[PDB]
Amino acid sequence: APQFFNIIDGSPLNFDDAMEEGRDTEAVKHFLETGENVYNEDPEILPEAEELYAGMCSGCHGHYAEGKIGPGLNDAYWTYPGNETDVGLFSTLYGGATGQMGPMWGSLTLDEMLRTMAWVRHLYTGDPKDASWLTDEQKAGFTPFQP
Amino acid sequence: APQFFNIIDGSPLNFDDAMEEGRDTEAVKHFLETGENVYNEDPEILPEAEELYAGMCSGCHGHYAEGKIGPGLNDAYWTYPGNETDVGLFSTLYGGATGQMGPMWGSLTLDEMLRTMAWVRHLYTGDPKDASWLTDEQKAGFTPFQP
Amino acid sequence: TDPRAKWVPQDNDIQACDYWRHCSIDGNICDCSGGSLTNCPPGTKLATASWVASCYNPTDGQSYLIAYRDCCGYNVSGRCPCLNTEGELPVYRPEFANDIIWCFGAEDDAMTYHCTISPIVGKAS
Amino acid sequence: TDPRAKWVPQDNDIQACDYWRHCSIDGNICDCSGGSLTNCPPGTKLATASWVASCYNPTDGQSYLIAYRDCCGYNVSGRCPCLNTEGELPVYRPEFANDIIWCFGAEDDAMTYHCTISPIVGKAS
Amino acid sequence: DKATIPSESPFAAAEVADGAIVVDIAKMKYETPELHVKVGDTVTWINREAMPHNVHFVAGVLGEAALKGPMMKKEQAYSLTFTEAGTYDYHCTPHPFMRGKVVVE
Amino acid sequence: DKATIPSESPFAAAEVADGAIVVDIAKMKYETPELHVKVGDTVTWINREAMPHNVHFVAGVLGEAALKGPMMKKEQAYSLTFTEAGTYDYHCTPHPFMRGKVVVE
Amino acid sequence: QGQAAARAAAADLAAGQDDEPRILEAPAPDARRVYVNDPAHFAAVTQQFVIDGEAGRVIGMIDGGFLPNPVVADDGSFIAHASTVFSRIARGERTDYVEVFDPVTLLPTADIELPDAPRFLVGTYPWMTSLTPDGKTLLFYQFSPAPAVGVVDLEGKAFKRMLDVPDCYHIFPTAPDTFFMHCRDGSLAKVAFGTEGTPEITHTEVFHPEDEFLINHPAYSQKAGRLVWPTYTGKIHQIDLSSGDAKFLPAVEALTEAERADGWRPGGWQQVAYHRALDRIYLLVDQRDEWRHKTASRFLVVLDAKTGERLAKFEMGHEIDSINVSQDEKPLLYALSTGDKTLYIHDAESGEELRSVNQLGHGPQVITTADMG
Amino acid sequence: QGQAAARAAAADLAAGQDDEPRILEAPAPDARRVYVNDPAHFAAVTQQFVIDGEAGRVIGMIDGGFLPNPVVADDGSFIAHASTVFSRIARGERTDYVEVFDPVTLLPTADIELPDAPRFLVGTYPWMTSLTPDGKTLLFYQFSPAPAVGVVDLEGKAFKRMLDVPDCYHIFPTAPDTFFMHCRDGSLAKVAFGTEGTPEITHTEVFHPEDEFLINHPAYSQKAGRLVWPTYTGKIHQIDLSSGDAKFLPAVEALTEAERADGWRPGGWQQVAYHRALDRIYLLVDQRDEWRHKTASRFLVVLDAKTGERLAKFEMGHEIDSINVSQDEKPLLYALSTGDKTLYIHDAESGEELRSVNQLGHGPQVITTADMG
Ligand code: HEC
Ligand code: HEC
Ligand SMILES: [Cu+2]
Ligand SMILES: [Cu+2]
Repeated sequence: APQFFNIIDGSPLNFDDAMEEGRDTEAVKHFLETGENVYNEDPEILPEAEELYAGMCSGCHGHYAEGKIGPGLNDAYWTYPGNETDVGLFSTLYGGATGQMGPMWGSLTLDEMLRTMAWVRHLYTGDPKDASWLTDEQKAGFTPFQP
Repeated sequence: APQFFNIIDGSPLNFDDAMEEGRDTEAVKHFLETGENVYNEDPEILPEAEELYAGMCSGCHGHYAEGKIGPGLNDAYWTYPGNETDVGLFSTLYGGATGQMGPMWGSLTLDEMLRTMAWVRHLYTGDPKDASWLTDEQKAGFTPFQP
Repeated sequence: TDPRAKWVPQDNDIQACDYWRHCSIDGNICDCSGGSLTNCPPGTKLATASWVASCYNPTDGQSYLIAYRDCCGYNVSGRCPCLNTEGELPVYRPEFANDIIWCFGAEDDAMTYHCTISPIVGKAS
Repeated sequence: TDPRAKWVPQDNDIQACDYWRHCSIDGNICDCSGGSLTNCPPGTKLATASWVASCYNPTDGQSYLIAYRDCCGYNVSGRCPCLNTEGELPVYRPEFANDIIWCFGAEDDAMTYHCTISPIVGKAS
Repeated sequence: DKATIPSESPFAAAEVADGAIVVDIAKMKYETPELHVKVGDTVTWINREAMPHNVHFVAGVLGEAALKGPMMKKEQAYSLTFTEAGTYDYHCTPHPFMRGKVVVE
Repeated sequence: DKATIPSESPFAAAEVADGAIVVDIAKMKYETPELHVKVGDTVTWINREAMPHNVHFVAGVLGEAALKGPMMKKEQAYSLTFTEAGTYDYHCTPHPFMRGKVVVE
Repeated sequence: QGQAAARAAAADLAAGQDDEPRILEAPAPDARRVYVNDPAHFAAVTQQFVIDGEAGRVIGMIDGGFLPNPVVADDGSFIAHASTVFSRIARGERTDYVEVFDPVTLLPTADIELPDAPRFLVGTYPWMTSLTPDGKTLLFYQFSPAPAVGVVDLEGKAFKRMLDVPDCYHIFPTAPDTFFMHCRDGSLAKVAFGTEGTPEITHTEVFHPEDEFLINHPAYSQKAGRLVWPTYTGKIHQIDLSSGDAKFLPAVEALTEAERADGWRPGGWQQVAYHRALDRIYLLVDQRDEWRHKTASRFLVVLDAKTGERLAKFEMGHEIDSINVSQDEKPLLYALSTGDKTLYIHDAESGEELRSVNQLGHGPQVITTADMG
Repeated sequence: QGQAAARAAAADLAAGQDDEPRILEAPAPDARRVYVNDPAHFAAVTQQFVIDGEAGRVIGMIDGGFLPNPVVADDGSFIAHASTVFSRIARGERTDYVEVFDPVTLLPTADIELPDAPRFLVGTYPWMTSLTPDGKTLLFYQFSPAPAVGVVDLEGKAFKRMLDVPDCYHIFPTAPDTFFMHCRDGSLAKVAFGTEGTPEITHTEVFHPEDEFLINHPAYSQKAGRLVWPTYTGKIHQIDLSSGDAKFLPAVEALTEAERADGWRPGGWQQVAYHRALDRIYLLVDQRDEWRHKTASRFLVVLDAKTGERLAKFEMGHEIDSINVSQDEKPLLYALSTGDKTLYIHDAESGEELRSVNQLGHGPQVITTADMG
């Protein structure tokens, strides 16, 4: 598929609404050209990522994205299949889903979105097999999340 | 033992109380000398015997001397052991037992007593083995009584 | 042994179906589940009522009258099961019939069959 | 066979403990007492609840998910008794545990175990 | 209740009182099947044969409850004293074709 | 009673209404464990895995009686329409460590 | 069976079909349906296996209590039993009851309490609880404290009353309100009730001496008014009740003189069967000591019922304890081995074994067939 | 036994003594008393045999209902069980109850109804119903509709209440008001109640990974606060609760490396036993495929509990399904063969078979001994 479309529908995501305040980075450039998010498992990133998650997401998805008002984000079943990938997970956050899960470009810079994705990806409790978003070395040091 | 004594006690039976009206017969002579009662199973006797029994005995012992107010006279158990024999059965009738089973010499001639004994002996339902009162030929034609 | 052959009693082992006091026993030897030859196991109720048999005692050569009383109020023991029918007669002759549950008279109307005991009640040669 | 050797499934005889859909069956094959492979005998109640297993079908080479539902409300059949534990896990993992009486959800709260059926609920290779 | 039980265990035959009211049990029967006695008398049964036998009155005859008496064995006895007047029917528990009756007048 | 049962048999996943209130059951859990809905809404559960699962409310939650729902198998669904407001807790009958809740406000 | 339902099952799959479990129904009652009861050696709970003798398939089962008495209506509209259960397995409060079951679904139709626990607990004798021929009344025997037969109305589903009877045993109903009993004295008693006080009772004459021992399992074909009643020697008494009164037919001898000289005698549990259409007698026999009458036996003799003519002698090959027959034109001879807990089904004509159904409880002893129409 | 009571019986007679039958009493409880339970393959009524392991004599029995949970007080003052019965054998109204029995007379002391039928019906796991160590309280597990343990006051003979518990299984009581459970997640939960609202619940850490499978029959010596818990491979976890808190001791390996290389694994029902005085572990083992864990096994390994030092390896000679030991100075190794329905009693030191008690129901599976004092 070519890259970025709204997951329920308005199809092409529109990047002219994003804040310029953070679309500059090597992470955002790399991901926009390749669909690969370099923050996954980045020990550097992960403490900001966890706070981005708690401020914006734990209300509905719970503390460890195990689910509360809205669904769990911590295993291999994704209501929208695309979310097995960072392109799709990104498309869910930029674009929005339905309900109270709206578009997130008006509160988060593009590079903050990829940092939050990496915390979602860190909260996964399945095993590195369906951890398709991880490279081999990232899989090799990945541990199923334990609260 | 010598012959005739009261079975509970006054021991010797006293034959001076008997009616003379029937002490004359060959049956009474034979029995008094030998203790053997020739009327047993005598087809000749047996219809008078049955009527002597019904008039005097069925009230208390029942119709077939199977028992009613007083005990059964039809099997091999005798409250007084002597009654397995005609000497003892005679001694019970002449002399009396206890209660309402009193002495019978004032209603029955000696030869009427031996006729009633033979009906009692005919009413037996055991088998010729304890039919010690019967000779071999009398045992040989003896049939356990059936009402 | 051949089940159909004649009964040869022994007087050496009471748990065996050919132990001489067991010539008309139906059910289970009480001694195999906590009783003795003449007594019920713990917890069972003793019946007063029984079928009987006359069993020849090969040791002293006399026949004895056995009163096969049941111990009742328990499901069957399932151990030492024997059926001997020496001198056993049809149900219309109840005093020598052994397919009847002889539990009558046992405390609290106990009527399930656990096992049979084999007391001697008198001689009968 | 040696009970300890590995399970070799067959797809030729359903009353046999090695019939392939029976790799984690505990109890009694329903077909042996009036049921089929997938249905309860007359008079028994069908549970909704089950332990499961993935059984390799030697004929078409796929593993299938078997849902071992019990037929309940009767004393055990006593015929075609099998215990297979392929991929069976301890009681703290209840979804693959087979010593549990899977009679939940059966009509009139029927909870005694009669037999187990072996319906296929989906593929799981 | 209409009968007192004097000894609740069978006792031996040769201990029955001098000239007592006695029913012998022999040849599978109650040899005096319709005894009459008075209010206050004690009946003793005595089993003359090897075959164990008892006396059993059912419920509502002597009392609220049935009295199944103890099994007697050869030459054992067992008594009952009738305190009310009436016809009391009984049979033998293992052998219910064996019957009798006490009539207390 | 506080819930109407719309179809009492599971029906197939690809027949769930366009944009319905849906709880997915996958990886041994109820993926949206605390759903909030309004009085009048229909919840549909859909079992995304092979392992059969159901929803079971016990007695006194939806009605006098417990509702054990039908077992769903892969890609089957099952709905309930809540007519009174309240927190209704449920678990899965073969697997009681699987729990959830509908909050009807 | 397996192979058959496996190539079925397997291919069901290669054709794509997934399974939607249900509770089956038993095939409608036919003449090949045979009932095996397992008294389980006096265990407190028992089973009855419903078998299709043709296919040799168990097609249902029923549970019961301590030492129950199975009954099958001849016309196939129900089966019932009188049973005993206790609140704590084998002790506690007793409940005696009759349950009636539908014969396609095996579900209970009536459950009727019998007051004061009056059933007689005996090794199972099929003729100690009996249906009257219209099927609306069940009669059962009570031995203690006094002989009596209770009357259960299966139609308004209730216990009616106990009938005082003399010292007589087994219940052979000949009409809605009449049945016969065999008495201690050797006579048969006829009991007519509906005579709403006490029944009207009549004795026939004594038909067998005190030392002739008639078995506990007589065969009775109620549609033929025929009672076939063996003795420990294989002498067969036959009584015909089809007039309403007992007519004593001639006693046939079932064993040849050479067999009685060589020590052949009947032995088993349900030792006799009577086919009514062919009017024939089958008897279980072997060589035995006099008093080994309850043991299994390895042969079967067949004789003409009218003449006493020996038709055949089968060599069964297993140790059989009970026999019975289907009541159709080409019948099966059902042979049950308590020790094998197996039912061998043989051709009654030739004695050839055709099928077996094993694993039939812990102690199976009684076979019951319906004489249909 | 026979011979002994025959020369006794026989001579009793030649000395003139006639028999006055009575109901016996069981000899007072000792350390050689061993209890065998026969679940009878899920039959609706079951038996428990009370055996004197020394003399190899069944000395009593008890009846129970469907799938009961036997419990023996360690000090020998009672035995009890929690049980299930039904008004019509296997269907009808359910009653779950606890009965308490005196251990000399075998008569019931209390019969306590558990409301709303809450017992868990599982193949029998000795630690799913448990006595607290003072013997005044029985706790039993409920699986559906939600994990819970009920509390039965055996002293005022009543059911008290159900305790909500997390997704944890088995009940190992360490004090009048505390017990441990092993949870789905791999942790142990400590439950303190008498905290009259909800209990106080604590988890230990996870002590075994998701793919290590601990068996359904752990051994627990309550007088030693010691839980010996094998895995499918024979790795033995041991937890010590004698402080009140779970301390995880070192995991010993029960099979040698060569045995695991040659395919030896534990298999059976009650696969482990722990002697407390000698502090030793006995494990049932044989060569088996990975997933043939419930099958009988022919060897027994003995190891020191502290070191993991293998002390002995017995060649049992029969197919054993469960083991357990008396808790005295010179102990017996009780080996039960479900298939033989026989209890072999061996010397625990040498493994030498000494006695056997056969004919022990239809499917015997559980052995229980009291650790006395
Ligand atoms: C509560 C008001 C929410 C907030 C804030 C966020 N999410 Fe959410 N999310 C919510 C709902 C009700 C739903 C369902 C929408 C639907 O159409 O079904 C979701 C869904 C998602 C998803 C999709 C899940 C899937 O399985 O595919 C994702 C990836 C997701 N939400 C992520 C997420 C993150 C990372 C958030 C913080 C930036 C976040 N959500 C906030 C409700 C709410
Ligand atoms: C009723 C008033 C009686 C009449 C008339 C007869 N008998 Fe009698 N008999 C009766 C009783 C109460 C007893 C018992 C006496 C006792 O001491 O126990 C008896 C006893 C006998 C006996 C003894 C029985 C025994 O088993 O040994 C015999 C032989 C006997 N009676 C015979 C008998 C005959 C033949 C009678 C007619 C001439 C007769 N009895 C009349 C009461 C009564
Ligand atoms: Cu008597
Ligand atoms: Cu589930």
